[PDB]
Amino acid sequence: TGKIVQVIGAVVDVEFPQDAVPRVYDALEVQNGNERLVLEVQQQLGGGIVRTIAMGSSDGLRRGLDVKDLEHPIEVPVGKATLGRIMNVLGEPVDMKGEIGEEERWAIHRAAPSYEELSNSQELLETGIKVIDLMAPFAKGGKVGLFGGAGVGKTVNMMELIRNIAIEHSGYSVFAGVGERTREGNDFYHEMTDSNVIDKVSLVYGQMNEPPGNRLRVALTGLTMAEKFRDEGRDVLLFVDNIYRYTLAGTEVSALLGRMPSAVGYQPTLAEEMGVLQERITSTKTGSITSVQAVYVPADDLTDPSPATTFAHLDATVVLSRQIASLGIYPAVDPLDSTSRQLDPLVVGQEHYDTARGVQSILQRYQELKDIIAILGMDELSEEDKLVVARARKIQRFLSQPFFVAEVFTGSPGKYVSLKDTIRGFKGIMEGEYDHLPEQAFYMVGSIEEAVEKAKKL
Amino acid sequence: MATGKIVQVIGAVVDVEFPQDAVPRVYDALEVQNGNERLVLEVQQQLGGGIVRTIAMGSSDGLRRGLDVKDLEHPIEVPVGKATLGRIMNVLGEPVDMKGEIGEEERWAIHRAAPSYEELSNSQELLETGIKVIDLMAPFAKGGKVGLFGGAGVGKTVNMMELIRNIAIEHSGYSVFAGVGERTREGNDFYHEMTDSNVIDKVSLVYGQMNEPPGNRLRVALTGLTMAEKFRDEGRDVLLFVDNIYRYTLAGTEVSALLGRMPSAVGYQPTLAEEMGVLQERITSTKTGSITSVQAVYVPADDLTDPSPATTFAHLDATVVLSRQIASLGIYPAVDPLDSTSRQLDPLVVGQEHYDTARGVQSILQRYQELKDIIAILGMDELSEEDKLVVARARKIQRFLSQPFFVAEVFTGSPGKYVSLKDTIRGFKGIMEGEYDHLPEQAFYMVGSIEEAVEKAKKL
Amino acid sequence: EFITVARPYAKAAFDFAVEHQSVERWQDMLAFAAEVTKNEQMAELLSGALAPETLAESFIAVAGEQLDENGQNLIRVMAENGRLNALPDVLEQFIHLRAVSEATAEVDVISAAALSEQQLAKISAAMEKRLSRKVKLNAKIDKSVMAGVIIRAGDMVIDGSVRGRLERLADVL
Amino acid sequence: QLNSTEISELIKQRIAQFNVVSEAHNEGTIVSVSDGVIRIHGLADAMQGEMISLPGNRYAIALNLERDSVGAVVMGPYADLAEGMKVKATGRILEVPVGRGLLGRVVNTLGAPIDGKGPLDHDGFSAVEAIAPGVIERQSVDQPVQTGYKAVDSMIPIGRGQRELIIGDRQTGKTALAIDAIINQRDSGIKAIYVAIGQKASTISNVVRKLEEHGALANTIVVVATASESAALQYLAPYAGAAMGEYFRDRGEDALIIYDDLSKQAVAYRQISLLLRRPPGREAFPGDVFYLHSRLLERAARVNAEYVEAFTKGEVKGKTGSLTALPIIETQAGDVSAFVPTNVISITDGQIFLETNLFNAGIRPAVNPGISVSRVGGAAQTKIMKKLSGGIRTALAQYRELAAFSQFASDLDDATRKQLDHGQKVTELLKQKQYAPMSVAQQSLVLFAAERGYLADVELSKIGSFEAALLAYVDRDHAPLMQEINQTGGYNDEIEGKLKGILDSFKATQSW
Ligand SMILES: Nc1ncnc2c1ncn2[C@@H]1O[C@H](COP(=O)(O)OP(=O)(O)OP(=O)(O)O)[C@@H](O)[C@H]1O
Ligand SMILES: Nc1ncnc2c1ncn2[C@@H]1O[C@H](COP(=O)(O)OP(=O)(O)OP(=O)(O)O)[C@@H](O)[C@H]1O
Ligand SMILES: Nc1ncnc2c1ncn2[C@@H]1O[C@H](COP(=O)(O)OP(=O)(O)O)[C@@H](O)[C@H]1O
Ligand SMILES: [Mg+2]
Ligand SMILES: [Mg+2]
Ligand SMILES: [Mg+2]
Repeated sequence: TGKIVQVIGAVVDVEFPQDAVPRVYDALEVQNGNERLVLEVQQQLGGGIVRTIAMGSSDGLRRGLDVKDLEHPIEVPVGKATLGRIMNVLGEPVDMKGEIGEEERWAIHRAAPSYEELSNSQELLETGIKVIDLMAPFAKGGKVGLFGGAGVGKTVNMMELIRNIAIEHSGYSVFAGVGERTREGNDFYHEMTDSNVIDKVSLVYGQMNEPPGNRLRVALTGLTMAEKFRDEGRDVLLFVDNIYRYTLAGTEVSALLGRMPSAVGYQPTLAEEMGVLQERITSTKTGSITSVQAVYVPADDLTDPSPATTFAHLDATVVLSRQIASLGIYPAVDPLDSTSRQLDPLVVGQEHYDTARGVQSILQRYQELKDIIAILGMDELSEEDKLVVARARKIQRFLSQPFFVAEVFTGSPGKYVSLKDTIRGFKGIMEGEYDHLPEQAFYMVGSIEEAVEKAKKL
Repeated sequence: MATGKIVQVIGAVVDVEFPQDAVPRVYDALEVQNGNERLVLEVQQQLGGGIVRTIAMGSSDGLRRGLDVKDLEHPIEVPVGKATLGRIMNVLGEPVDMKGEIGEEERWAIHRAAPSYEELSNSQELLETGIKVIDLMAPFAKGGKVGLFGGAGVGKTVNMMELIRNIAIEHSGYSVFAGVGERTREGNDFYHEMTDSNVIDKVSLVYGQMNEPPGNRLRVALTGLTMAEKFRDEGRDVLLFVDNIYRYTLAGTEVSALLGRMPSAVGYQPTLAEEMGVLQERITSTKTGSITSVQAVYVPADDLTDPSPATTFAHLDATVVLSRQIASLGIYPAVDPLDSTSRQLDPLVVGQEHYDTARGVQSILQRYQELKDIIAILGMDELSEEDKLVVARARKIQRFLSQPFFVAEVFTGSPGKYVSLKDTIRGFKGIMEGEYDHLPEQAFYMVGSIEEAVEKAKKL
Repeated sequence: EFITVARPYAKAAFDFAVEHQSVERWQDMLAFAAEVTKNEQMAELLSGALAPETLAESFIAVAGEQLDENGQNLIRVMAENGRLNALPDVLEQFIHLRAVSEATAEVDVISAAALSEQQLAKISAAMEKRLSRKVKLNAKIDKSVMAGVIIRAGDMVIDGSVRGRLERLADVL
Repeated sequence: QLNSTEISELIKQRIAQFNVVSEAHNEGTIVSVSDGVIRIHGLADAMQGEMISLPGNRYAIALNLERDSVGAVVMGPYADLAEGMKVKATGRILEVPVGRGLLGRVVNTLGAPIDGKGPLDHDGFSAVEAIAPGVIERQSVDQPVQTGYKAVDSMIPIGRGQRELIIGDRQTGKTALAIDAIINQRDSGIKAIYVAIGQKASTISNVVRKLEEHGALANTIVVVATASESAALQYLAPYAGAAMGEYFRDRGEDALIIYDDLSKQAVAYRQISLLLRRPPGREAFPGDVFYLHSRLLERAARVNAEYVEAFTKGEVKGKTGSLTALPIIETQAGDVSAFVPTNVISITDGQIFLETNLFNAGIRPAVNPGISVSRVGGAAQTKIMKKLSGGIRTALAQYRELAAFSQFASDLDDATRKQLDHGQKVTELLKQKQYAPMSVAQQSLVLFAAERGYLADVELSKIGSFEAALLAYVDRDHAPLMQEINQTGGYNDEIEGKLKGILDSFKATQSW
């Protein structure tokens, strides 16, 4: 009932009769040779013209192809039947298993929960990694964001979180692969199936080889599923492989939609595109979603508008840095920028707060001494500035930790450190009771015991 | 009758169409009824057949397409002369002090040409501010322009107020104050200061405040300058105080974006230098009379290097550049002696004593700045004795610049101090040659006179 | 070039002409409008920056033997938007729309030899098999083909020339 | 070469009859829908800035009046709209519910209740866009606004009717400082307004929870424009809060408005502008972004009693009203050179600079004394605080300079040593924990102890315990004097002698 009239990259314009024009975000459908193609409506132009993004390959489209108007949004399988399976942006099964036996389908475009429906919790949810818990404690039902440039460990850290959190979590989980490597997803799927935990995880994949529309709308689909499991009254774990790609897909599409560029070539609606997605991944009085989001930062620029606006939408933000990874120190968390809304004396107790602030004070002073150390060397420092430098270096090394998922790289056995152990260790180091060990003794050891033991081995 | 119709309304820019015979001229003024209120428009460009692009001199809300517009066949004209003294007026020359009609006898147009080259005058009569650093490093003539360059919160308003107190009371003549993009609170403070000082009846005030539309703020300065020119052509000597020239250019930038002018460097309008020059050239002293001008200029981010501060430097006779760094260290006034100067600082004009004293101070301070960086690496331990004498002299000289203002007693508790040119030349020569290092460093600080410096040392 | 801005006016004028069935008369009206646009003294005026009302009424005074209610009102709309130079293209697209509606097509036949009437007859019949529209054949004679016939139904082209067969063979080797 | 919404059936309508009938100029039709901006054909009588009614119960604001088009921004969920829908222009500019009954409520920018506590009991409606009081209608600011933080109330005074910028990077305590300032007005007679632009909803829930634990919520209005709401609602959210603040100002009462992330408003106006295809400027912001914040912040005023009598038609005599503004701005790694920070720094009466290097070294709240300034001056302080605070500001700046100089020199001189270890101790003294605001008596007492050299022999780590012990000792033994200072702020030789006696007796008889 409609005809294609322009084809610009991933964007397709379709003409409809004046009485039949589609609504915004309705799904259209086209025969592209022997393939079926879905188009999602973005804008209504004058005169029955409607402008859309192809949810698939734009190659092979002529002008004048007939387009069919499906009078509903993109709707995806939902609920207990979507569990243990891998799916397309359009909700299609991508594993070679059969049909998904879904009882219900939901549209991926939804309104956010009301302010009256929200909920708050102070419950500390322990994560094994020593640095994250001490510096930035993360509570159940909140948002956590891992910020980092290219190749600094924000995927691997999330796999350690998946391992450690799954120890004390019983319910279902959803994983959204947005514009990332296919191999990471394939490896993940086979790790899940070989450990028989796959029966509890639902997976959506929109990886980086797919055209812009798929990568743009795949995130919304994953939120639809996580919201179903929330609305059943459960508690849900939602992992997003890379939220940066979602904004970048909008950038890739934006100029073709006929919109003037903003700031560093970004779409003018960037803040609203990020907000409209972020406000519906939240807890409610019926159920709660706990979420970890990897946040790629371009060119290591933490002031870029996309990472900058992402910071405001998170409870705990862990900031990784290339300078620390280059020194061998993994996990490469920067303690002077990683923060949490939960690091309060009331929430974590006065010891948990005093130790963290002592660690930060010591490290911050280490930074200010680096310029005089750079020009003149250490021998011109004051006699207790030397002691500050020694303790700061020990602290920097003890933040490092062996991971069970890094045995494939380090070869060293992995370590889990509970809260009543790491704050004891750092408090002792700050008070100097373990000051006599050498710096190397603290590298890649789990607990203070393993450090003194390693010092016995020199 | 009204002969034109509005065809577009975009922000402060109003499009008006007239029959092709009667198209108003550039900088003409038009009038339209916005709801119950009369709104004045100023013509900026003639584009196509019968259409003029115009700037609104009031709030744009409530304007419709198709409203009738009347072409007043002249530029905006404002009341000038004796009837404006003691009154506050807006860009249009209407009274905003709620004391009634102005009662003028003459009205002049705010757009006019500059004085001819043949008509200019040269004179170098020095004027005394009573402020050490200004009298020392940037002496004023009469009839010149004085720029006070500074970023946010460095003392432009306090210096302008102290300068108003010192110069105006002694002036024995009329003055004009122009508030361009000025804070309403500070305008009220100045008005009440002038009436409590019982000097208001020799000053005319024009205010266009920050909240006002771009058209109002853009043309306010020209209104005040037209009043100053009226007093000049009567043959008088007048003071013109302009509270910030930067927002003239900035209103021009906001306007320029929507006028369809293609943007320029740093986002400024193409016409920036032209607009500045058309304003500044009118502010001169001619063979018939003299305008003396004091101007504050906002330098964004203390950059001092972006086009608006750069272009304004060329026009001024006396330059005082307040620095955030000196103010932050707590020293007022924040004048930087290494970037501030006046074209009156000529040994012929000021005399040998004054000139060689001021130039000696500047030389000392530059040597200090050079030593200061490597003092951090060397302490004073590895510096030499020749350095130690120079640093002592420089440090105490810098403190001797600091003066308490009669305006600033509110901030300080200490009384304002007054220092004569001969006195401060004596004092700076006194540390130059007498080298009275007998006295602690704070004895030079905020004391004012040389005698009070030594007496402060005698007390401690 | 006004190829893209001519379409709305061509389509709207054609629909209105169809509702009142005087399509042929509308085509005459537009032909007259297109020829006045080519005049030396008018093509100077149309480029000047006169207000649309004055310019339009000068054109309307010149444009006698048009219908005040409909044709001259099309002139008014085009004057408002400053598009009177689109008339020589609006005319061509109006004629195209008419050809589409009348299910009739115009095609060119090209050969080095002047074609015999029987050849043209069989060509017309075959083309009316290929094309649903009836066909008006246009005879063009060009030594380029050297032999054979070039069929040119606008963008759709069937090449039957020896030279085409030869320069196609040259790239096979 | 481009089309301009000249399309087939509209052209055919004009072909049938060029001088199309008057019909109603009141109404028109949507011709395009995208990203929350709609283009409307018709509406010959639509005024610039007018509300346009849409199907359902929704509205748009007419921002561009062009040659046979109106550009309008939709104030809600737009994606349900469609081409060909009829729209009618009202006669109305945007207005919001206003009154005393809004205290303790959480509302959206249209004033609709969002907390679920039921309908409002407002006192009529007020225009969202309004002109500020003129030069002759102001009065000088002289009364204080007590923040409760030692550093702010001493070195950076805030008075009734002041506009004080709070500026710093992400996660630097800006929100916490502002909201603690709201909490300190719990028993001050100043009404408080907190307007949140572009923040995530659960953060607003969390701050309302903290405001409800303390007694402050029953004295404040919360206006919310979450990150999911349209850019028009975020852009208009500050002005609605200002229109609610002006209710108290125009009736001889005091109000404190806390605009939160005025930067997240500027982004919104930019989105509207670039979607409306207006000429872009520096960092792609619209040219008229200065005018936005300039005409918002200039509403914060103190108005003389004659204006209050003229407005209230003589019902309230002899009382000045006030509205105090505390805008919040976020810096990209502290670069003041950015366009929005430089504009808002140009507009306001002062700056409180919050630094991450100070926040990371334990100096919380992290106000930088060297670069933070207040234009009002000590004229907005009680006189006891004025005396003591004067010295503090200069002492801190000079201490920083001396610290750098004397540390890399690795050196000592006697008076410099004394100055340096007095500055370190007062710098340690201005640190303060969250949700613990101090009354003026406590502040003046501690500042008296600092200024008069009683800390000269206390070791640096014991300064905090010294402060706690002193406040507890004084709160049991000398409460009438604390009540007197809290009630009057006066300063006499009697007050100085009593404070001297308190410090002497404490430092002799107590321990910390
Ligand atoms: N704990 C660790 N110990 C050692 N190496 C580590 C550790 N964590 C991460 N790495 C290193 O980081 C590499 C990449 O990990 P990861 O995929 O998490 O990075 P990333 O920043 O998310 O990259 P990308 O955006 O390209 O996917 C690993 O192959 C490994 O070399
Ligand atoms: N005086 C204080 N003592 C201790 N912690 C404080 C203090 N003031 C603020 N904080 C803490 O600072 C953290 C950040 O608070 P806040 O959200 O107000 O910062 P911000 O600079 O406004 O951040 P953003 O712009 O991201 O919202 C919180 O954990 C809060 O508890
Ligand atoms: N001579 C001075 N004495 C004391 N304070 C001053 C002096 N000059 C400037 N200040 C300080 O500067 C601020 C006001 O300066 P002002 O001139 O109003 O700002 P601007 O320079 O931006 O116009 C206040 O903190 C005021 O105390
Ligand atoms: Mg990875
Ligand atoms: Mg000022
Ligand atoms: Mg905050």
